[PDB]
Amino acid sequence: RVVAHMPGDIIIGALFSVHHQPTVDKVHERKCGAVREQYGIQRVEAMLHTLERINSDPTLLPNITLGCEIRDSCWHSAVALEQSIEFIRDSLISSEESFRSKKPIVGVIGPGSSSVAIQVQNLLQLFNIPQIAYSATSMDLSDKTLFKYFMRVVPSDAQQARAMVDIVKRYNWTYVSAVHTEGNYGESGMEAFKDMSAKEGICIAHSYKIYSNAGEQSFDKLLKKLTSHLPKARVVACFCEGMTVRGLLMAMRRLGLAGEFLLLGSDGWADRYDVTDGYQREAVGGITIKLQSPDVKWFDDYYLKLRPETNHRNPWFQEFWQHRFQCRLEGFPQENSKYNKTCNSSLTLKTHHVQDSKMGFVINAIYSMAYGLHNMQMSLCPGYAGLCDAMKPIDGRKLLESLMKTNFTGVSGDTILFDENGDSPGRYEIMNFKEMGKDYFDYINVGSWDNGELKMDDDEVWSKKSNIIRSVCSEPCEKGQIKVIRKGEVSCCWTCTPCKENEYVFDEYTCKACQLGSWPTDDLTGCDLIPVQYLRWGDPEPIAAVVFACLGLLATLFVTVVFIIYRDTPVVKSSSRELCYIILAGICLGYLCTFCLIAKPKQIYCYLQRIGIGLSPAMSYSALVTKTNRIACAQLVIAFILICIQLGIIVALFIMEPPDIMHDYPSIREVYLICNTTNLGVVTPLGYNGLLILSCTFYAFKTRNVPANFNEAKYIAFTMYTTCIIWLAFVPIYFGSNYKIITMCFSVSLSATVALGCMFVPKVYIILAKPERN
Amino acid sequence: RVVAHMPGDIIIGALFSVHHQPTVDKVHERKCGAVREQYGIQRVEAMLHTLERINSDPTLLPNITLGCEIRDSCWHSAVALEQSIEFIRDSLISSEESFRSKKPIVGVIGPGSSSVAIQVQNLLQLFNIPQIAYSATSMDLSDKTLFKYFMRVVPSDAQQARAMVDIVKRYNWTYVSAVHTEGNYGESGMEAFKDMSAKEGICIAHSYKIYSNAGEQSFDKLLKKLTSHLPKARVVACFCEGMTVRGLLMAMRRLGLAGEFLLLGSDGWADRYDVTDGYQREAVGGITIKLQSPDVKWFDDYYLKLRPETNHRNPWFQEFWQHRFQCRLEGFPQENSKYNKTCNSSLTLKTHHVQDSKMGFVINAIYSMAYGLHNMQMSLCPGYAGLCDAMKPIDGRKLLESLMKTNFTGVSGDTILFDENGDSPGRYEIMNFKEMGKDYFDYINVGSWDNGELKMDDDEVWSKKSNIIRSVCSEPCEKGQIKVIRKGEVSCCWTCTPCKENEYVFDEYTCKACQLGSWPTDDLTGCDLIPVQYLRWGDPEPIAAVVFACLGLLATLFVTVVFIIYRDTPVVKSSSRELCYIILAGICLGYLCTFCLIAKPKQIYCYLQRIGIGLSPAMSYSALVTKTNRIACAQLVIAFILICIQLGIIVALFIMEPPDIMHDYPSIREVYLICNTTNLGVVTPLGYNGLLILSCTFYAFKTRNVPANFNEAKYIAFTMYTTCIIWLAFVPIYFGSNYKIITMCFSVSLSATVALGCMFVPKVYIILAKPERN
Ligand SMILES: *[C@@H]1O[C@H](CO)[C@@H](O)[C@H](O)[C@H]1NC(C)=O
Ligand SMILES: *[C@@H]1O[C@H](CO)[C@@H](O)[C@H](O)[C@H]1NC(C)=O
Ligand SMILES: *[C@@H]1O[C@H](CO)[C@@H](O)[C@H](O)[C@H]1NC(C)=O
Ligand SMILES: *[C@@H]1O[C@H](CO)[C@@H](O)[C@H](O)[C@H]1NC(C)=O
Repeated sequence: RVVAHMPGDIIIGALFSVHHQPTVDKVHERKCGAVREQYGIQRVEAMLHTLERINSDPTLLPNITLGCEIRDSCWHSAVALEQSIEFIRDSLISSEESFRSKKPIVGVIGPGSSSVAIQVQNLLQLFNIPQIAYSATSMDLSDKTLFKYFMRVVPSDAQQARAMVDIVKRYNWTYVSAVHTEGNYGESGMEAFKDMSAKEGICIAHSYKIYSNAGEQSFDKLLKKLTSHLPKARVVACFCEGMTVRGLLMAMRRLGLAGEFLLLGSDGWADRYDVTDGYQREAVGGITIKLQSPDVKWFDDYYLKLRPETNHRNPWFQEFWQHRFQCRLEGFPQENSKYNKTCNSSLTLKTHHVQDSKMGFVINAIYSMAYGLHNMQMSLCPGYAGLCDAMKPIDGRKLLESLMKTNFTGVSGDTILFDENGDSPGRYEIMNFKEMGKDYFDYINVGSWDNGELKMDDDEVWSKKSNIIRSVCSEPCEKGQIKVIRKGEVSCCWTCTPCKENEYVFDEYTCKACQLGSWPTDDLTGCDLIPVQYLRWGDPEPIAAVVFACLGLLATLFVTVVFIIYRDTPVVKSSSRELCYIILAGICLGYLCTFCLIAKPKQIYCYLQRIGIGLSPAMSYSALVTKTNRIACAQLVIAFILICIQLGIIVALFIMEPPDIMHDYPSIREVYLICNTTNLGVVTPLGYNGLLILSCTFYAFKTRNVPANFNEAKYIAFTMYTTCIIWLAFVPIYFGSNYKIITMCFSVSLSATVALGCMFVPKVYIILAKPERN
Repeated sequence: RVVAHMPGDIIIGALFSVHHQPTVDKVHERKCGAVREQYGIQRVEAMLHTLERINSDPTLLPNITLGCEIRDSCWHSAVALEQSIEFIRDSLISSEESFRSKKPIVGVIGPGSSSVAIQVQNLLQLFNIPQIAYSATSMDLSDKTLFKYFMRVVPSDAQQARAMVDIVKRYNWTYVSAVHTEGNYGESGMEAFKDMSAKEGICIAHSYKIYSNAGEQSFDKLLKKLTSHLPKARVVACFCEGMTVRGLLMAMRRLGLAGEFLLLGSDGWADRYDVTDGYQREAVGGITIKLQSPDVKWFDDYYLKLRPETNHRNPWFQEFWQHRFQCRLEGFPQENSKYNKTCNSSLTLKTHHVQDSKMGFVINAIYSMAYGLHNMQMSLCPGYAGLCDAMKPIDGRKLLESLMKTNFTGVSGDTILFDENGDSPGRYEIMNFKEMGKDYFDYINVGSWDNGELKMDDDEVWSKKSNIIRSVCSEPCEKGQIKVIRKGEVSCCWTCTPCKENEYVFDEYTCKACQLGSWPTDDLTGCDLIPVQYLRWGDPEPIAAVVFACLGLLATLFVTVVFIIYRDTPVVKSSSRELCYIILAGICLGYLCTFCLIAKPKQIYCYLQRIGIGLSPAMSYSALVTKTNRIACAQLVIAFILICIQLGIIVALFIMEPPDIMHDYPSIREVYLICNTTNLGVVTPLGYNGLLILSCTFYAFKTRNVPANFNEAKYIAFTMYTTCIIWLAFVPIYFGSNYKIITMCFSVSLSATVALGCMFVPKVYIILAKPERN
């Protein structure tokens, strides 16, 4: 086993993926693969020069030299576990005390794979050793109930899903499709995405849990299933890997459905143009995310000046010079005979210098542990250059307490701050694969994201407002009368359903209905009451009844001259001078019933309208049948008792029925203004009227041969044969249409006008028209 | 560091609590405590002699020597973790390859504490090393989703709670109280107990989460809160430790409430008479549980023959001889000067030989790994004495597969079988602290439990059937009429609520009600229909109507002699000979209405009863008013038309009302048998009868001065003044009580009998009684 070592006071180890992973036949022999350049030796020399800088910077840890013990991880779980066993036994022999030098391992950094770091944490919890990673992105590692000693200077995939939710939230897109690859990277990220999409109502058609190496027929079936949701969903969010997006683009070329689907993605194709290699006509318009990766000139100047004759601190730098430049440095102690060519002295290092994209994150973690130890020194050893007895030795409980509450500016100047879950906030970059002038598109920048701060250039993409259409299931309905209704599939496939004419829009998926006599406004906001009728205007239908009542009241005073002044003429002396007066008064009240009925409906006017309908034919017929019965001192008594019968009947009716003003409801849009007119109160005086008129007809048919009072009985019979038709035809016309005022003002005045013009007008025809018997 | 080592082919380590646990000032210096005799060196020598026996037994692993590497655990988590780091680096240097001997650690046994084994498993999962414990009882360790490489030859606390549920289930106890101490032993066991008690409806008053070192005032408050549930709950189940039970007994002595509470417990006071030390008057009757602990003579014979001059294999046996017998063996290499006295040569070892109670479980785990390796040898190296290339090397995946499906007989002969959770089933012992003849009680055996097999001696405890009363909230209710009802607190505090007289017991907490005309049986099982009345017996109330109808039918033929035979006498020649015949026929039908009404209600009999009630006074009165009107060829026509009027009326009634047989419901317990008798069908013939009788009375009052037919009109008027009272008083008596058959059979026959005896009997009084005008 090899180790790169730095001496010092506090030694902080690391696990870097120097070699490639071993195969299935090397899991027991631990034969690691070839040396990985970017993830490996670059991070090693970066940590070496970073601790050389931190030992040379007296701002933090002034009289404390921070050494290191760099051991390989080989990208595999078991080898990293073996080197962590080496770390912990070095810590234990330092605690207890050939190679008697002690080295208490305090912290350790790495490795890259989250599937390996999740194994390393289960070893490091037991030993009070905190560990800060730089490439683990799995969100289950945030659970410090299980993973207490795991901290990250990188954001999780949950904050990738957060930004993927936020960019859709900014673009007002609701019914979208989203796929994800199999594994802990895809599944957890899609779970966080669908958990945060429900906070904005963003619908998901169907998640397609595809595999990392699915077949071309399987990818074509997934593309057909995605097209089955089109055109209702256009944006496809793939929290997935780069080979997933490459297989989807292979399916888009093999299906020929390019230029339609919008492909949102995670950092699997962040700068990976090899995913869109040769697929630039199909990949256009896609939006991905990427961590901010600034290039640090510190490691550049510290790394381009390295030579194998100088860099003897790294025990595999000479092997890296041997294998990576494919030459045989025979003077080097790592002189391998596998390379046939020799190493020239002018063989430079600046050729193809492409450093790690995650280079700044390693230095961020190193400075995180550095300022954590500086906070420990400032908290426990106040005003001291080195370390006092409170830091002799150092366990990880108060070290975790110090690292949890740290804050500084990194190599990018980023304010590195740790939450309660021990995670740095996300600071991403947003790009587009927009087409250039020629047929060569690139991942061009369209802005960035930082913890909610979503700086975007909407004018950059589509070059206008003519974007991809809003991926939504239901359009917004016509909110004046039509309302939405859920079908039962998603929260955005609403159905534009109109509501009733008496139902206003109250809820977003329901209409409340107005009550009887109420109907909504023009915006379906509330309700409005329909107005009622005053029933007194120049309306041509009741004005005939008004003119007819005026003619009756004029004819009353026309008749009233030739017997009140002529009260001594023997034509009227033999006639009944009180009974005909009572009959004329009843006819006058029957004329006044027209004015009492066609008026304003009030608490007194309805009672004054309803008191006369029973009485005015009754007192007109009572004196008539009283005079008819005698065909010697009860002449004003029998008719008075017959009037008092109907008086008692109408008083007993009005005791049971108080005067009320109701509203007739012929429909939902018409509200009238009626009185307290019940069927009992209609029929009960009609029964007494029918009892009077049949007895009067039976008496007139018997006494129709009385010539007295200048043919009085003939005129009586001629009046009664007309009234027996009128008071019989009154019933169906009143019980038919809604003319309960109009027919009432017509027919009662008509009956009184007949009882005038066929009884009293022929009685004065031999008086006024014939002045011989005035 | 020290280690006890056995050479061999397959080396299986162990972690035994040899020393006592270090203090708070020795967690960094690892200064372990004094040597623990029972849990420590006894288990060490047991494993040494057990592997010596297994190497000498050619039944399993014939040409394989099973060595060991015994390292201390010191009862503390960190020291056991350090020695496990030593184990895994020994495994790694054996995998890779001064002291160049390799030793691949395959399995490891222990330690005792579950709180330490839960730390050791998080280290051993990462390395494919299975581990079998012998004292860990925590039930969260059964979760092999998290704890895949942890197996037990001991049952969990869940199977303690299972037996504590089962003994209560056998004793039919429902509303009990249960307390538990704080910690993972008490809390998980109480959670499993309350989870399994809900499978039997066993109520729990309130769990009292007390602490291990609660105050005496706190224990008195807990005792008062437990007495607050008394006497409704008597048995107290304490899945707790021994100091908990000792504190509860201190509270019982300080409160003086002894001799009442039943104390069920776990193995915290299994053989711990120090809990009940001096508390034997208060602790009587309590039931605890204990694992079966047989004494193995193998370790006895292998351990009593040990000497420090011989046992040089154990590197701390000489220190155990130094400290445990408090003498200074100066010739021994562990000659400590702390002991002033010297070691005699006759100083024996058999004095106070009290071995471990869990001694057999260690040997069970050793034989479990032995037969697992034997199953591996039989599965991978068939017919081979040693090990083939399939067992070179050996990881723990297929070793776990072999250990999961093992079965053998242990040192006690117990069939050790592992479930899907990797746990041995429980095989307990049940004891009681029953009083002896003197005042010295002991933990006497009352049976055992083995995976459901609950062998108990009920005659042993209480010496009779007079036991502790069943701890229940509600007694079983009187199930004849009274039903239970839940109050809303527990599933056993039911309230004995009676139900209605028409409601039968259907549910255990609800009564279903019978319908109208139905009422339950004597056991409230279903419903029963009430019988109806036939209304024809020797009942004294309708038999008067029957005798009266017979007298009427006799008087009909009494009258029918003196005018049918005497059809030429001029007394009856001037009288109406057809009209009086029609009247007599109507009286005969009115007499027949009594027989038609008081009969069996059928579809024809109800119609025949209801056809005559309208017709029989109508045809009797029609000829009467027809003869009365003439006071010349329509004499049989006018009365016929008046009969046909009522005929048409009753046909129009029976068209609207078909003949139906209904059931009168005067109450919920009485169902009668009536016909289709509606109020319309009652009033409508009564109106025609009233129209007839008033016209007949008005005609008789005018024609009461007609002396013809030997004073006929006087008898007519005298009949009519009686019928005007009868047919007017018929209405309230019929509209009052439930005599709709009785009054109908009375009054119609009474009216016909009056119309006979005041009209025709005086008409024949001058015929039969006076034979001069026969
Ligand atoms: C919703 O997002 C679209 C994105 O193109 C934008 O044009 C529109 O103005 C947004 N709606 C509102 C109300 O801002
Ligand atoms: C880190 O953040 C906290 C709160 O956000 C602030 O009080 C502190 O000053 C910051 N650290 C530095 C070095 O500014
Ligand atoms: C428990 O209940 C069963 C059910 O009837 C009964 O047979 C048994 O005798 C009961 N046991 C005791 C101890 O009451
Ligand atoms: C162990 O149990 C299984 C099933 O219960 C049985 O088939 C097997 O024979 C048993 N082992 C022995 C040694 O009897």
